[PDB]
Amino acid sequence: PGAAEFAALRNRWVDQITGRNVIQAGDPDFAKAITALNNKAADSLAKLDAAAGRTSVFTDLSLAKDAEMVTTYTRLSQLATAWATPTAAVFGDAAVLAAIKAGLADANTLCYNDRKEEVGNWWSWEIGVPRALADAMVLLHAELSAAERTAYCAAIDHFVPDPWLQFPPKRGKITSVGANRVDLCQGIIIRSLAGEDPTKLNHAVAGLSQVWQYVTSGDGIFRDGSFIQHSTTPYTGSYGVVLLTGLSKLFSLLGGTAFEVSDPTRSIFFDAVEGSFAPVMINGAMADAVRGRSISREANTGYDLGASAIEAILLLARAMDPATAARWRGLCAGWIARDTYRPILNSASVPRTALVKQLEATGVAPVAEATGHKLFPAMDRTMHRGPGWALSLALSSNRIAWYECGNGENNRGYHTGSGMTYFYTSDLGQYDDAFWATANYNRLPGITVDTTPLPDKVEGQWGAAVPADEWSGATALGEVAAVGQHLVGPGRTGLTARKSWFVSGDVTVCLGADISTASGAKVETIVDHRNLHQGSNTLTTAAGTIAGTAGTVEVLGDGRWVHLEGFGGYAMLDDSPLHVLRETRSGSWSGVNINGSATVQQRNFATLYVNHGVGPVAGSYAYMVAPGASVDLTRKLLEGNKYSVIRNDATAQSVEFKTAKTTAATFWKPGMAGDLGASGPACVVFSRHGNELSLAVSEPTQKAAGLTLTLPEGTWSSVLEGAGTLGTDADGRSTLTLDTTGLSGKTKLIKLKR
Ligand SMILES: [Hg+2]
Ligand SMILES: [Hg+2]
Ligand SMILES: [Hg+2]
Repeated sequence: PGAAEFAALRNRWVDQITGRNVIQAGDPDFAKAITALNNKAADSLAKLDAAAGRTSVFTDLSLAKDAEMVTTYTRLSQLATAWATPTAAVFGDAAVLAAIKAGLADANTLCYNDRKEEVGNWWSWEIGVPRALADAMVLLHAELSAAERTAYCAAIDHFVPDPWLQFPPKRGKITSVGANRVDLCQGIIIRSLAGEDPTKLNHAVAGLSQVWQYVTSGDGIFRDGSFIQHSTTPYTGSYGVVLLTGLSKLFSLLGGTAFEVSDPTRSIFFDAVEGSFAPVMINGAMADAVRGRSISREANTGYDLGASAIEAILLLARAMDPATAARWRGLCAGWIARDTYRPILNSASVPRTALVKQLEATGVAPVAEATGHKLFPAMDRTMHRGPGWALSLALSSNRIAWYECGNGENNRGYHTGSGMTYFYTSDLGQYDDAFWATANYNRLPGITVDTTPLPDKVEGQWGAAVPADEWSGATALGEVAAVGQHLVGPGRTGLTARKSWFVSGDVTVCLGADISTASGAKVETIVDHRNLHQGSNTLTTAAGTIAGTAGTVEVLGDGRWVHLEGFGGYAMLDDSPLHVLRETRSGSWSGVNINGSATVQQRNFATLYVNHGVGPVAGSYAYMVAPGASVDLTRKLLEGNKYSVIRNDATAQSVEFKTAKTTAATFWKPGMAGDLGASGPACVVFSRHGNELSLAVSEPTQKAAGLTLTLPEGTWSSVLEGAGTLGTDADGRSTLTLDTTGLSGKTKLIKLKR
């Protein structure tokens, strides 16, 4: 392959990034996209430093700050994009071209060149600048000199000699993985188009393959669909999206060329659309639980990330077999149609607009989010759905960090892994409308929490980023899931708690046991901490209303239920007092992210909690949540033994669902919970149907070779489905022995016959 093939690829890349081939005359969304492009370009031009011997390119960006050096280069690539977009205000404009070139020249001379060693964040030098600079080089190819292209390739090759690796030489270089691998490879692939380097191009394409190879520990994609980055953080929703975006663009660019991605194992990446990404998409937003430090970003939200995922999936759909293309497009049409809160076309690029219009033209119907349970044991995350709600649980364990912070971002997120219960609903903005600027980071929904204040950036014993806990894990059978977390508190307080969740098609039962701490501070468990936006949403009880006065906490009656207007119901399953607080909270994004704006956001919250007191001894809680329940349905929750607490202690926690005819349990120690027993740590859900017993079981430590259940519901003679060995115990009970070697927390489904 030669000059003609490289010119075609540069032109394909310019087509992709401008949409110049696909702009529709008179389409109002394309018109708004051209406006947004024009407004940004004009903002950047007006901010140009026009001075002789200027030491910056823009008056508001310092080249000595590595982040602002990146922004200097993305502004320049944006300007070059606009300059190349038909109908844009600066399209083909000579003065604008001159300004872009002078900007690239001066940034190189002053800062970003092959004689400069990196200072500050490696990512700026190796990913931020090279992707932008390379785009600019490709957009401006006809206008840039041989000398300019040489200098700019020399700079990129100096900082990124091999995109399979990262870090400046001073540091020891390590293998780049996941999102970083994709981004490094992208920068080199586009630079290789500008410099017509097939050797570098081919190496960089080959580098992509590692990112979709299954792993069994640490960074990457797991067979259960989990995606981990930063070694110990669930990351499908942010880094996973970066990966997804870059691959979509690169696969599209190279397709049907001499450089096309032909690694047949890329099917693993395609399988991740449904296996990894779709289950953590919620009405257009990536779940906060799988987006790590990005929750602290005012302008990199769950909806921003979901919209990026949708763009990518639509782009990838073009190359798939008909059935898969249609399935992906139907998933996307649903994520778009249900999202009336941040509609995808508002502020969309020209390329994104084109893909969303293309989707609308297929006539593919929106696909609903399926009810039920999607478990991700490798990353300590579960998803659960019913009509009108999605529950996302955020756990932590000896595999999964309490939280991830860095670069000034998410330093306060230390409780976000302490058993959070995110209930996503038709309140589409619940977690987006300045939630992370205003929420009480010590009273996040669902958590158990030692009230000891923790410093920003706190770590555990000996600098540990992961709790040395017993296990976190889950299983599910049909409509019911069992999830457990042995919580070890962050910040060396000595908090311990056994938290479990039993989730049906409608209601979530939350049990807690064995709670104590070493700090001397009171411990709380948070039934909810719920954004009311600017509302005065009523809290209704058997006795009338509660918490009518902001700032004055009240204790619930013996009615034991409370309904929150606009949300649903809560009910207590023990005698713990429930404290109910209506509160107005304020904060700026600058309080949670070094880059956040100073604007103060003020939001109303409803906060419902149990106080375990100071020095609890085997403290406990038991409550349930009924998203979408009316007042009348909430009043009825505790009637007729519908939700039965079978056991709630340091041995086991278990609930029977009457209507579902299903029982769920977590075991901490060998023992019985009602008529089910386990020989060690386990999650179990079981249901009898006539002469058959169905069970789901997991071995949640991920380290035991075997597990034996003592079966409920009498005698069992045969194993119809799944693997396992029946026996009988000393008391005449049937037992089921499982070989759990290497199961990695995955569920075994078993069906037995009488
Ligand atoms: Hg610099
Ligand atoms: Hg070059
Ligand atoms: Hg941290």
